[PDB]
Amino acid sequence: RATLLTVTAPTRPGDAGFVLADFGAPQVRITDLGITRGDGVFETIAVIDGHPQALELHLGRLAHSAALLDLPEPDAAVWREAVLAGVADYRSRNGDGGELFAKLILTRGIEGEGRPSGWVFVDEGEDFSQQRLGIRVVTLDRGYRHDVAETSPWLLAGAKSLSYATNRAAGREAARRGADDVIFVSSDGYALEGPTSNVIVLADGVVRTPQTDQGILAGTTQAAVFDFFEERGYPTEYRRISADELRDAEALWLVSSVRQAAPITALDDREYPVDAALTADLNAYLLART
Amino acid sequence: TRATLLTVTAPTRPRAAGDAGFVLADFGAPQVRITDLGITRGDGVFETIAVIDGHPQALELHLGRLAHSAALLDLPEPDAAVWREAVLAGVADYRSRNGDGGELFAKLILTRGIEGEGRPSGWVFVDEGEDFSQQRLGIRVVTLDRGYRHDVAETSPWLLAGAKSLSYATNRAAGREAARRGADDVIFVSSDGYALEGPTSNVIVLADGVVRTPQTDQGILAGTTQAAVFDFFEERGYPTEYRRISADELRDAEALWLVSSVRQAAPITALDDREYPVDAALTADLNAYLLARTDLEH
Ligand SMILES: Nc1cccc(C(=O)O)c1
Repeated sequence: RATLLTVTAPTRPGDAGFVLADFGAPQVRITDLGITRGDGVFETIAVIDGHPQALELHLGRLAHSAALLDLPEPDAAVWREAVLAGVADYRSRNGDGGELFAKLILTRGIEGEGRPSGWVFVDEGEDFSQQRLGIRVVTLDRGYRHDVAETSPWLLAGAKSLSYATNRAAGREAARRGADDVIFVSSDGYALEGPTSNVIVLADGVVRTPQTDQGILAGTTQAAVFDFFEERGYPTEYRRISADELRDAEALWLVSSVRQAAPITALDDREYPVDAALTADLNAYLLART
Repeated sequence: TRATLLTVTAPTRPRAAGDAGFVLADFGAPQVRITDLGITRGDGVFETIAVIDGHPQALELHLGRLAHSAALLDLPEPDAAVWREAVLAGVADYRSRNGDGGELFAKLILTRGIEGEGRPSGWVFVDEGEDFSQQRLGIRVVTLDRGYRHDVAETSPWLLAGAKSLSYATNRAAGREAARRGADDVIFVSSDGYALEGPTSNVIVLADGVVRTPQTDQGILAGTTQAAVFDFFEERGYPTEYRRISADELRDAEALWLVSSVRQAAPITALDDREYPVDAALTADLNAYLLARTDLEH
């Protein structure tokens, strides 16, 4: 059901540079540095009614993530055509239908070959209908200071890397606390991001989000959230947001490409009011864009 | 292919005779599904084990630590008897095809599995090790900020500190940073200034006739090689000590080693461009002890 493409020309030093492969058969060598060391980057792109959302920003961020890990530069033209070909292959077979997504995976390759690996696959996504009406959240220490990306770039803060064990570990801690998700806080007390998403704060009538140089991802959904609010007439701001400001905010959301906007009903067990109509308009906009 | 690969089909506790829990597979062919959480999320644990003269070194310690890493990641308990059997069968198959000769290694990989499926994945492969003869004579090292407080394992267990996980992108990034500075390896230093470990090794400190190593609740691995290194030094009358070692104390050390299963003991010639003496005979004796310890057990 899922479409998988192998990307045979993923990076820059009439061949398409990618081939269809069997999603249900093994495809990665046991010594691919992507699995023995989590040494790669990825992007997840939502595909709504056959259109990839924020395609160019996603491809640019793949290059940015690759650069942070000293990977070779991704061949934008090939990755672009592979996303489009995989969506086209999925829709032809499974027809039109629900929300889809394309996942791009780029690794340093089989150990010892100096030849990076790449895959794109396209599948139907998990159902987020409930999560888009509300989620509970806890804050968790991320260990790093908010300025790691300036002092210590070998820690890869702000790279969308394959090494997400700790991100997953954060989800499990949240579930043990009855929560659905996490907002990370830096060791010096600043709100950062979620394990798979960015945080949006409505406070003092302003739509805020932690500045993107604090070792976090510049979210593509977050940027689109800002366009929504700016056109609707809210002011928007990139800021350093302390842990305390978080709990004093009027309202909160986690946002990301596939789930879109998920409003926070509780943060660390303190309740927050969810404006159902405002969030519904937000998610309608996020789902309908370009 | 030269290397041996075993698929572990019963990696974890929740069997018919004839089902050992593992079967040979082609190391040269693709083996992992693209949605295995081991590659999409680096969500798994691993062990690397030196195999000297047909024998895996410290096999039970490694298996114990596989389980400990598994537990830190909320994975199910690895079936120690399947993994043990899998490693020995792998060593056996490698040697029956390739003969003996040479230092080998076995690598154990355990992941949360194909996503949506609730079934961990597991693999073992055996292959010839990298030539470390030069590094065993000396390496240049630099100190790099790890970003964590020495105590993150106590306060923040979701940060997986002290787990041997597949999410090693940063450990590799540290090596690339050291190479930029013309160095071979890295000693991590915590936010609060404590010597921790290397991205793939543990740190041994000689100072004032005492052999020390950072104590292993500081969000670091308890190294199987470090334990064998303590055995060597105690046998020669050195006192050994686990403790907190500030980055300052590390500079004032008389000698330093990075130790790990495959490279064994690599003596440090320079740390952040400060020179350190290397006792070539004592280190050669250390490596000879480290290479020969498992023969005793058999
Ligand atoms: N590269 C290499 C070296 C030796 C043997 C083989 C093999 O296929 O047996 C391969």
